[PDB]
Order: sequence, then C-alpha cells, then structure tokens
Amino acid sequence: DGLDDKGQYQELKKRTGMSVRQILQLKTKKLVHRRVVNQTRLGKIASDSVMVIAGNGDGWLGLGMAKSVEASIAVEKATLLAIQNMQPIPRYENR
Amino acid sequence: DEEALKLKQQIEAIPGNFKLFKQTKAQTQKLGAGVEVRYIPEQYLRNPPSDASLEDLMAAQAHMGHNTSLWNPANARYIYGVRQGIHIISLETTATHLRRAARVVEEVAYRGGLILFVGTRPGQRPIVVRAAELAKACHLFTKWRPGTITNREQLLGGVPLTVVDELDRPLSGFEDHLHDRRPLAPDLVVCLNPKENMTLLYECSLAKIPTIGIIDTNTNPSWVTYQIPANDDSLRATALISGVLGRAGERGQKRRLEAAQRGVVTWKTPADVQGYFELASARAADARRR
Amino acid sequence: EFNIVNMRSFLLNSDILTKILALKLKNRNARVIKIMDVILNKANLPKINRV
Amino acid sequence: GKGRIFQAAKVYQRASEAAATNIVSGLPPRNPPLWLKAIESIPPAEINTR
Amino acid sequence: FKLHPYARAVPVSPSYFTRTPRFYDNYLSLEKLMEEYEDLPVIPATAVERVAWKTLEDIRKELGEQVKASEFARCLALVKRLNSIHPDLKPQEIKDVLDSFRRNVQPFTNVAKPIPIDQFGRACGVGKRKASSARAFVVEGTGEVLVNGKTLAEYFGRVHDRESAVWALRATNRIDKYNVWVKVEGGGTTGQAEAITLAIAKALLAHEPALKPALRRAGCVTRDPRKVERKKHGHVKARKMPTWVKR
RNA sequence: GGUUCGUUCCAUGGAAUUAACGUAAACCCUUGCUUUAUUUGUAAAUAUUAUAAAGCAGUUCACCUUUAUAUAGGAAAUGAU
Ligand SMILES: [K+]
Ligand SMILES: [Mg+2]
Ligand SMILES: [Mg+2]
Ligand SMILES: [Mg+2]
Ligand SMILES: [Mg+2]
Repeated sequence: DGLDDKGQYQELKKRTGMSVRQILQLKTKKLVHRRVVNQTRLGKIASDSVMVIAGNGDGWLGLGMAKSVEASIAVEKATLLAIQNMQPIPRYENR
Repeated sequence: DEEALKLKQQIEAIPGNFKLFKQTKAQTQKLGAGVEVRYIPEQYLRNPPSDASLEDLMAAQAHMGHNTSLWNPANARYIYGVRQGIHIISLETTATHLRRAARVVEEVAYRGGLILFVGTRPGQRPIVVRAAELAKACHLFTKWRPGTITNREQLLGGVPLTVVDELDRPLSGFEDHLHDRRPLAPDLVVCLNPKENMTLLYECSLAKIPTIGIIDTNTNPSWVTYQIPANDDSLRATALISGVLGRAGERGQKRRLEAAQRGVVTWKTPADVQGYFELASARAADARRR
Repeated sequence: EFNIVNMRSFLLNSDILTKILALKLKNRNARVIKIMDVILNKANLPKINRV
Repeated sequence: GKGRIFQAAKVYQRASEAAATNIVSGLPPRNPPLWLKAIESIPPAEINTR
Repeated sequence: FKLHPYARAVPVSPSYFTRTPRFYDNYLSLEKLMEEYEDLPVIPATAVERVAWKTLEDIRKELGEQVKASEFARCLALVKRLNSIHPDLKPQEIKDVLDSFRRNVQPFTNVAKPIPIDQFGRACGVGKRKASSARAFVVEGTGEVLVNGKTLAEYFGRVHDRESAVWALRATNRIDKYNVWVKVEGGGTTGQAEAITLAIAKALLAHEPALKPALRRAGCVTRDPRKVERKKHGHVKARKMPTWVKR
C-alpha cells in the first residue's frame, strides 16, 4: 500500500514474516547515539553508533545496534536488527 | 606388428573370459564348507542395524576415549575408567543415549521435520549420504560455510525449493511463494564430529534448532542438545551410529506416510506457508467483490 | 525530421534521470539521502548467476 | 572468557515461549516448528555434573 | 481450486546445505556408478583412447557454481577410471554420463599461403624492417644482385649492409646459384638492408624449403618488430623527460 | 602456508558469504597470417609493395622439472613458430 517506498522492510518481511503495516505498529525508540571515530591511513572516519529498541507493548522486546557514516542509515539498520531480535519477556500480571 | 597384435587378442578376449569366469565362480566357489561370516567392513551401509547392542558398540571401538591428559572433566559422567592411557566410555551410557537420539530422529521425521546429517571427515562421506537416503534427509560432508543458518538469506539464495503435500507429492500454485520465501533451516542436525565444527552447532543453539552429537572424551558436552558419548575418531563406530539414526528416520517416515493414506496428517502447515494462505484469501476476496 | 522516442521508465536514460533528481533536490527541505534511495529502489535489476 | 554461551539444551524452552503468543497483538499464534512436538516428551539429560 | 490445506516447503536436492549443491549431485552419481560397476574389467592405460575432458572452468560455468579444484580433481579421476571399462562391457548409463564431460573445443586454424613460383621461375619474397618493405625476385642464376636497379655496391656504400642483405644466400653458401632482383622502398640504409634479408630468405625457401632449419640459426627467418617509439607529452622524446627542479 | 607480474590461484582458519570502483580484461597504434577492394597508389604480372575494413594468433605445441598431490614453473642465437 505504498507504506515502504524505499524497500528497507522487504528484507525484514521474510525473516519475521509479517505485513509491512504490522511492522509500523511496533514501538520503536532510539536510545543511544554515539559519535565514534576510527583513525585510518586516510584520516579520521566518524561513524554513528545507535541502539534501538523494538516492542509491541505486550511482552516482546528487541535490542539492535548498528553504525554507519550516515545517521539515517544507522537508525534504519538497528530498527530492522531490533525487530528481528524480538524475544518474549516474562512479566508478572503483565505489569 | 606381432607385438601390438597380442594386445588386440587380449583386449578382445576380456568379454569372453569375464563371462566364463563369472559362471565358473558360481559353481565351485562354495563347496568346501560354510563360512560363519559374522563381520563385513561394509555391513553398516548395506544393512545397518535397527538397534545397537553393547557387543556391537564394543566391536566398533565405540568406547575408546582420548588420552587421559586430553580430556574435558565436564564429561566425566560417561567415563567408565582408565586403560591403555585412555578413558573408557561406559558401554551402557553409550547405548542409552543412542537409543534416545533414535527416538528423537524418529519423531522429528514423523512430524515432517527436515533432518540434516553432518559428518565432515576424510572418510565420513559414504556414511552420511547413506543415512540421509534412509531418513530422506540432507547430507553434508564438507566444511560448513559459516552463516548458512543465521545468514541463510544470502548463502542459500538461489537454491531451489518445492512445496509438497501430506504424501510428499509436489503441489502446483506456490510459484509466487517460492520467490519471496526465505531459505530453510534443518529442524534437527545430527553431527558426527561436533569437536570439529562448532560454528554449525552454535548457529543451531542461536537459532533454536535441536542437535545430536557424538561427544568424545575431549568434546564439550554443552554444544549439543542430545549427547551420544562415544568414539568419534573411529570410522567403524560412526557408521554404526549413523545406521541406527538412519533407520530411525526411515521407520519414522514410514509411519508418517502410512498415516497419510488414512487421511491422518501428523503435522500442520508451517507458519511461513500459513501467512501466505491468509494473503491469498485477501487477494482472492478482491476478485469476488470486484 | 523528429524521431521522438517514448520511454516507459525514467531510469532507462541518464539525461531524464539526472533532471528528475535535480528538481527534487531544489526544495530547501528535500531529504537528499532519502530521495536517492527511492529512485534506486525503483531500478530493478535482472536476476543473474554471478558465476 | 574465550568460550561462548551455548544454549543448546534450552532450544525447547526458548522455542516454546516464542511460539506461545504472537508478536502482532490481537492475532492467534501461528503454528510452531515441526520439531516442537516431536521432542515434547524427550527432555535432555543432565550434563556438567561431576 | 484453492490451495491444499496442508503444505510444507521441502528442498529439492538432498545437498541443499552444501557448498555446491548441483556439483555434488553429479558427483554422488559417479560414486554410485563406481559401486555397482566396479567389478567390471579395466583396460591398460596405454590402450585407452585419448579423450579431452572438460576443465575446471567449464564445469563452473555450466553448473553455475564455484567447485573447488581439489574436489573436482578427485571427481575427474572417477571419470578416467570409469572410462577404462571395456567398451563392449561398458553399460549404456556410464556412456551417457561420460559424454557430458567431453570437451568439444576446436582451435582456430590459420595456415599461411605458400609462395608460388612464376612460369619463369621467379619467387617473390616480402621482407620488412621497421620502416620499409622489400620484394626480392630470386631465380636460378650466377649470383647477380640488383637492389632497385643498381648493384649491391652502388646502392649500399657500407659493406656491413651488403653482407646483411644477402646473408641468407651467404649462410647457406648459395650466392653463386641464384640471381636476385630486389625493389625496396622507404626506411633508411640499415632499415632497407635488413629488410632484404627476410625477403631473400622467404623467397629462397620457395625453391628449397629444407633450408629453414639453417636460416633459423642464421637469423634470416625472424621478423624484427622493433619500431621507433612515439613522442609523449611531458617528455622531450619518447622517454627523455625535461629537467626536474626540486625547489 | 604455498604460488603469482598481481588479494592472481590453491589449501586452510572455533565465521564467514558477497557488491561497487581501481586492478585485470578489452580498446587504439604496431607485428605475422587469411579474406576483401585496385584509384589518385603499384615496372611487369597469373598480385607481390602500398592503402584499410573484418577475422585468427602465444608461452600455443614440444622438452625438462614439480610441494600438501591441491594450485605450477623453468630453459632465452643452434626444439617448432
Ligand atoms: K597488405
Ligand atoms: Mg575425538
Ligand atoms: Mg628519434
Ligand atoms: Mg576466505
Ligand atoms: Mg587496465
């Protein structure tokens, strides 16, 4: 339905196996955003390490971490990497 | 002239001699007395046993552990003692664990599960291939490419699949599903040398896949789900275990298919194919309305 | 004499492709890195055997 | 710590919980793996106990 | 009309998780044929007809896989072993399997045209050296040589060139049995002198083709491809660079 | 760890599988050869200089040596070419 006009969720649509509209109902939130730097033969190379958490709000939480020179791609990586790492968390009385 | 002409006669006489020699071999080959042949090297492949006793396991050197110095004290539960400088694995512990794995390989095959027999050693190729034929499973006799389970989307990308019904006969109409479906993963791995390939067993524990392994005295028993304490360095003990597990799968597939003929399916559509069905109805609903 | 050819997709010609992307970036609030991915995503490559 | 966390003995406990509920709240859980019921009554043996 | 209620994806080949599925499937078939037809007699190696088996690259391309050279080396040994079976005793299954490994490659054929001899007995050999092209008309004679109408002395003022022009006839000791009428164009003194060497040699071979082994060691059969290198921008000459100032 | 002009190739590693650019290949000139065309170029001519379109060609074959038997290398005016 045009929800994913970039194609980033297609690769994830196979691992977890659920519609793209259902991937947008998950609660995502960027938690950490580090500005790391690697010294190379061509000078400093600054990257953006981010950690994103994904959960449906009913006992599933996934943690993902990725980095890239672009802050936009680093968040989309962890987002996809966190939705596929979701695991059931036991909760007493769901509270 | 006369020298090379001799070969022409010999090369032309091989068919006649072979036929005559084959016939003569059926006349006087067995006349003296009956030989009590009770062991043939290639007997675990031509006709493996359904169940291994203590005599079979001992004769196959399934109790020879590694040097006492090179041991993992974690698996001190299966050791019987010490002799000839090596640890002797208990023949009873090897049989009880082998009978349990056979019950695991049988049920997984009874529920339509995909088994994988993994033995990667110089001479373990005929054993694994034979076990797979019986259990209708997949074989692997070379270095397991790291990531074939956790990174299956890339490694097993172009490998073809097929959809089969209860009676294992292919179904038509899943052409669009076999292009977006992601590659498969073994529902059960049977490693004949867990000490060698730990990258495979780790992907199974990381992907929640049961495993069966032959734990030698120096192998870490926490690498698999169902251990089989035995000698993995012996080519004669591995062919016996694989035969038992191979026959277990065969006996499991027989029950599954025999039950299908009675309209009793021992398994339900996997989640992956299940989701495709729901989308099919959604797309079909539009045709009904429109 | 004119020989105007009609293109089905705007990716089969670099002249048409570089102008569409340019008009998209002229907006002050244009997301550069995102406008490029939406165009690449529309460029389908044929299945091939890398071997 | 050169070793790795091997959870091969809990593949059932882990798979049984991940298949109990659905990630998409409001829908029934999809069918579990074909091996979840085969080893339902065949737990692993106790390892690492001197 | 709808889909079957029960369905599950199953791999086609049993070698689904191997490095090269399509290859092993064909390799296990050979191992299977080498188990039931192993009792058949063999033929000595010297009596096996030469066969051009496919190379490692051909299998990689037809199978679309990356088969290891070591794993293929052992699969090829089975092909050579199964090929040793006696033809009359060899079954039809092995024959078909062995016909898929034959390499049907034919190298391109480029046969040079032989230099003819005119009705009057004059063969025209062509030789070039770095700027020029000669045309020697060698005939049976007393040993007269005319380079472009003039004699060998009135054309080449340097005896080093006279000996190099008719070196072919000198190494073979036939200066006194052939008459040459050369016609050169372009190049310089040495460029034309050495050009005539390859012309008379080629023309001489038209009369006595058995002299090539001698002209080979005399150096009158090889065409020297050395050529003046072009001038390159930034250089004073082909390679001479201008002065470099560090400061 | 070997080998290669070369992250080339082979083998192997308790983690690898791959994509793009450079590299390589290919391209233009040049070299031998085949076919085509013969003017404004070529003495004649049954076509051989020149002109210029296309195609083929190499480390190919032979000889010697060769590791883990997996990948090869050497010899350079007196093997062929
Ligand atoms: K020409
Ligand atoms: Mg061992
Ligand atoms: Mg100069
Ligand atoms: Mg590698
Ligand atoms: Mg280049």
